[PDB]
Amino acid sequence: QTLEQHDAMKYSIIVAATASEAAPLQYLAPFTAASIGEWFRDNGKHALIVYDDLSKQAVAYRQLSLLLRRPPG
Amino acid sequence: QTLEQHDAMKYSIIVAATASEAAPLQYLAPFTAASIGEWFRDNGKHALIVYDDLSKQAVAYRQLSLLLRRPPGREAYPGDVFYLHSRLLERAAKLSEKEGSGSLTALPVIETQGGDVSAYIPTNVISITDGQIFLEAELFYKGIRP
Amino acid sequence: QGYAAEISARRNAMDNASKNAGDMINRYSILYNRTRQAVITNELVDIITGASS
Amino acid sequence: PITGKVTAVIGAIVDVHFEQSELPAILNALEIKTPQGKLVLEVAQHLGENTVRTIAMDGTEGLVRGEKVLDTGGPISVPVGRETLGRIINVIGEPIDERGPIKSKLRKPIHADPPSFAEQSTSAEILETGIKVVDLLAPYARGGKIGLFGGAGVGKTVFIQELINNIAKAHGGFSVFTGVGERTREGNDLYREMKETGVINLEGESKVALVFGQMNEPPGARARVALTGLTIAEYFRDEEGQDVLLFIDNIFRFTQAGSEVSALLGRIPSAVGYQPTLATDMGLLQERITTTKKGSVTSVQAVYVPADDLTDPAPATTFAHLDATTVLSRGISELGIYPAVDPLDSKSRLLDAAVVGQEHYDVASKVQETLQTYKSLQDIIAILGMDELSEQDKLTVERARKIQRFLSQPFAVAEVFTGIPGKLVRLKDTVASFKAVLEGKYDNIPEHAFYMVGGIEDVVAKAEKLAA
Amino acid sequence: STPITGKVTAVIGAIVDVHFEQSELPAILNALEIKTPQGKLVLEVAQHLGENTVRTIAMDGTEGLVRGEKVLDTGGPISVPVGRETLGRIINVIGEPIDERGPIKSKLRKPIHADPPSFAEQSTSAEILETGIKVVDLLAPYARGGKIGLFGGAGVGKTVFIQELINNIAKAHGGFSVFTGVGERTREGNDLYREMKETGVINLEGESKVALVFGQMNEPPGARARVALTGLTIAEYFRDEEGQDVLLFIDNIFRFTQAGSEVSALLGRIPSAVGYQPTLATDMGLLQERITTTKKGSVTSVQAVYVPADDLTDPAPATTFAHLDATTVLSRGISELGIYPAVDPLDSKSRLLDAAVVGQEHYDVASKVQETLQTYKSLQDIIAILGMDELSEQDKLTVERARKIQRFLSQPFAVAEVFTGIPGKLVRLKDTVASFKAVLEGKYDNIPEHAFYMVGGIEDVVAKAEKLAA
Amino acid sequence: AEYFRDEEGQDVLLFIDNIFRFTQAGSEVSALLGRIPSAVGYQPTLATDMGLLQERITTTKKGSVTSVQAVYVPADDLTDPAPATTFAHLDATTVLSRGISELGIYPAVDPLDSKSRLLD
Amino acid sequence: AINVGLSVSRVGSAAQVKALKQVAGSLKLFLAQYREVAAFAQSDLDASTKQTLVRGERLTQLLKQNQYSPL
Repeated sequence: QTLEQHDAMKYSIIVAATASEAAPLQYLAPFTAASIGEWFRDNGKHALIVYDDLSKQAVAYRQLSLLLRRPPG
Repeated sequence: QTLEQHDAMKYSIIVAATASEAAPLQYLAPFTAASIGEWFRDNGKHALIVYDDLSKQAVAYRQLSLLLRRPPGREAYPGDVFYLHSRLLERAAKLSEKEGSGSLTALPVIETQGGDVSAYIPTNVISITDGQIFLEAELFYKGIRP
Repeated sequence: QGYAAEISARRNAMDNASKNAGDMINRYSILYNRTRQAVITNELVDIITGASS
Repeated sequence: PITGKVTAVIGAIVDVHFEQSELPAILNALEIKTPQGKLVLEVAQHLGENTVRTIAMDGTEGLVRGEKVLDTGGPISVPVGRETLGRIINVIGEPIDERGPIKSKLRKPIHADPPSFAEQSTSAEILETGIKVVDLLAPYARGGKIGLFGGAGVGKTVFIQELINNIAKAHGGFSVFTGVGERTREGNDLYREMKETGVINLEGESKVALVFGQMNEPPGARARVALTGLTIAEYFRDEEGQDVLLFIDNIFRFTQAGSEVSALLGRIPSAVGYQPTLATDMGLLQERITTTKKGSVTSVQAVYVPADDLTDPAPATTFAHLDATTVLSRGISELGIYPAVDPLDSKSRLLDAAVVGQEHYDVASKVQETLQTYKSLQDIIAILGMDELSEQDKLTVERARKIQRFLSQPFAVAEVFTGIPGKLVRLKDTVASFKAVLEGKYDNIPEHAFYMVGGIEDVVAKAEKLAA
Repeated sequence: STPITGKVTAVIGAIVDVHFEQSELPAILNALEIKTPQGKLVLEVAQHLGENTVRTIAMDGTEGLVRGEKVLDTGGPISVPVGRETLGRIINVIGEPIDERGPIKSKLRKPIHADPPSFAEQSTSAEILETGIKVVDLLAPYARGGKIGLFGGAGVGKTVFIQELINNIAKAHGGFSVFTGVGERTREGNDLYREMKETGVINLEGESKVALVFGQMNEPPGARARVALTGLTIAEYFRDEEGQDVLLFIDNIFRFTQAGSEVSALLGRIPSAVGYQPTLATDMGLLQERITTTKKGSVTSVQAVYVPADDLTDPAPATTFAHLDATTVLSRGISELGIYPAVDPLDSKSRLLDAAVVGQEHYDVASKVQETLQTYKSLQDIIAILGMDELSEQDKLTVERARKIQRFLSQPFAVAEVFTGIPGKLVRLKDTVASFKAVLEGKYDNIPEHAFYMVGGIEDVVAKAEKLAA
Repeated sequence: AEYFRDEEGQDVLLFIDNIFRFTQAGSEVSALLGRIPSAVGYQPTLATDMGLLQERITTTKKGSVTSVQAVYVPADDLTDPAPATTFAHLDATTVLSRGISELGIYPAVDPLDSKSRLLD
Repeated sequence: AINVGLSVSRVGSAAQVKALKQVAGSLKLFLAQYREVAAFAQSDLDASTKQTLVRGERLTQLLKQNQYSPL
């Protein structure tokens, strides 16, 4: 909404993977977004991507990793 | 090369297990070194055996145990590491005057990475030994080198 | 005159020290907390590897 | 529906093996007939081969492998409506208070999916109360999460009661006080107290509905009580379009109980000794709380710190979700100021220039600034002495002390104790008062004559009465 | 039918599994014996894993255990020898003599296990031990019935402390004793064995005043565990059937805790308290209850205890602190300062200290001491920063008496003639009470600090005032 | 390195940025491999593997391979097994902490955490 | 709200063209000169440190901006 008041929503993409949403959706959230960004990139065009916040992605993946018995750090 | 310069090789024996060489041979090097020392002891002669460092023997034995499936203990070291250190260190005995009074002397060494004394291995060695010759990092700086 | 300045001065110095030590109590408190949290996680993991094997 | 025999009873983890066709879906509610009442078990895995793995909501005792089980067809259904208010209900939606079966026209499941993207709080909203301190310096919002801090029995009860009272006047609304980690001795006292202060009436309808999750009921009954109160709130929001305020008790004991639920199911409890599915569970809980087009549930939640740490995983996950913090303390109460609110520790992320208009923000900044400057000055003003005050400096002292007293509400909940008629001071009227004090148009009115009054209107009276 | 044949199935260190035949029906706490070149390896059954297959702990070497080699079933726990003719001989963990003078004489035998005496059997203390060490005697004395514990780190003279008590107390009392060595070095055994042979506590004829039971650490972790159960059994025999007080001694009882921790993980029992056996409370509990005063004998143990990392807020010492009646705390610092022993004055505490049991005067004097030292320690902070001349005159005098008291803990020992070289002293309980009191009353602040350094009893304190003056 | 050392008879030199990566990837593959992860999370086959790589660029009589090995300190803990077993194969160090890098000090070498046996 | 004392840019540092070269050839190094003077002020009583101090204070005040209104 904030973007749509200031006239700028139409040149941005928003990807959502909320906290109510299942653990693989959050995990796969950054990798998918970057696929759209690469398509803009490889047409020689300039682009940007903000991955907010990757630490919560690390958490989303943690549950998966812990059940997959992969070492803890 | 320092020993050969100072002429200390004609009574010295060097037992070795370098890092590249296998974990079995790394475990086995203190215990095979013990025997060379014991021969002197038995005959009524004297020796002194430096076992530097035993903390890395524990890591050798850890690798060994976990890939034969012996459950990790406190800090991943197996629940019988103390038994290794105990059985080795006590072969630094003196004998009765029938046997000639020969004694193996031992100097074990524990190279500690953080300097934590609440780790399992450093504790384990302290009990076994009759004395401690604490060396500290700070005192190196202060101008006592070594 | 000197003795009065001295007793006044020690009040001033020692006040600034109360604040200086305080700034440092708060900094070592942040470390203390972080440090306890890591110990708890590292304790836990040892049990987990054991149960699992 | 389909029937099957209990094929395990390890811990409070009961697996039930069903006649071959299919198993219950996940999250469904199963009912066990036994001479221990009923035991409602909730499916949290499918082991395959028509077998399940469940968590318990009722103590696991008087079970035998071979007892017949029944599949309801979905989550545990709790009653909803306005015939359930002022009555205490446990996790299955049935009385603890023993006032006769708690039933209503409709029931709804404890687990629900959160509303669409379109139907979330998408623009700012303001939830008006009667307290000056909350409404100026931390504005309660609709679909807003405000995490309460401080202990119980120094003002905490008075604060909860007040807001329940304000809501009826403001909208016609309701509240549901949900107690997680509730002690049964304390629970009777809260229901009797809540009757006395006029927010629960022994004859028909009331305001707040009480949901208690005792500790002598398994970890799941502590966990699902939060969901049990939510369903009630939502019924008002969706089908009667009324705004609600949903309290939670301690969020440590929501965390404490969830760790057990994790560890037990097969999963690993690692997250510094707590569940790894913690964030995702708060995500489900606090994203069904929001402003829909017909109504809105707002949530006040309570933070309990594990050992005085704001750097732990459980405080941290909570602090991200929370949009304001209200900070009751005892120091304030001992200076005869009820609410117990700390205006120095009253903050919101919905206190902005564009969220409450420009005027509201800019008065709040000054009101904050006076009190901050008064504190800095006060350090050396006490030590140096109260006569080593500047002309400039004593201008800051004077303004602050006028503001400090003026905040107090002689409000209806704590009316008995001071003896002074109740007050509700609306958000617009809070802002307006603060404007005249800023320009010093009441520097003819003594400092102490701002004592126990609300809005601008109110302090006209006290000024006269002090002189008289 | 009970097979007398088992074939070994898995040697994985100390853990030895056996494959017994049809009908055996295994039972825990039995003893399996395997013929071996190193004698008879004893295995104490500590699990049956089902279908006639035990998982056992070894008490002897398994560096020569051959698989396929016949395993007899003996049944129950092993049986050691007890009597009065079992004194002043060195008895192995499997019950065999390593002092090599034919077999260890018998009348009767009992097993290394014993059930713990019931509530009805228990009875209170009424006798008061006097060690002859001035710090122990004033600020925490022991009483017969007690489970004394010598908590300290390393380098605080643990063996020497234990040695001192035998030099005095052991001769004195009318009873016999038992000395039990759990997991200790080959130097320490020999040091104990020579020193007390000479002192006549060990004699080649039986009916001595100590027993020796040496179990050592170059023997598998199970042996270190059941050296203790073996010595203890000699003491129960004294207590009940032969009706004599024992002044039991065990050394180091951490080797007993540490031993259980090693075979705990391997038996499948996942560690608890972080790196320790989950059965820590009950193994201790069983051990401690056997050592008590009942309807006849009073078996009052003195147990050495090792605090790891010099930190006593760690779970292994803390659990133990509860289990022991009359704790003392020792530390590196005090020992190095010249104050013998390294026992701390405020941290030596008994649950057997009452104001009536040790008498009112004694109690009042030891309390004054506890106060004066505690003021001294509060004042240390003030003295570091503020200086020593910004103390009140009452305070300055308390500093001064506390210094005199602090050096009044220092007494040399005979068995610490490897430190000072000045023989030991014997100090009577009444003499400690009277000389400390005198300092505190302000009538004996004419005496300097160094004349309380290196003294016995009262007579000594007077003698040292003269010597320094000249 | 071996090709230059032996065959071509040369004294070589060597730079590595970072050998922590070697250690860390091997820790990821170890669970899958059939191995029980040791204290912290690192692999149990760690010492043997690290030794071999640093003895494959050793001081031979045909060529002397001077190495500069950078191990990125994990989570600001330099006592952990990946940087610690590195010291075993070393005679000199110049230990760098971030704090001293940020204040405006390049090179970021701790002066109070450096030791050498190439100093006498 | 960015500290340039804690921020750095390695081989990512480039976005400075002539305009932003002349006017200051990186304002961040100078504002890590301010950090020193203000370190030991709370440095010199000499006009040099006080000139930097006076610049650094003015500059810190000048940064202050309003949220979601860029320039």
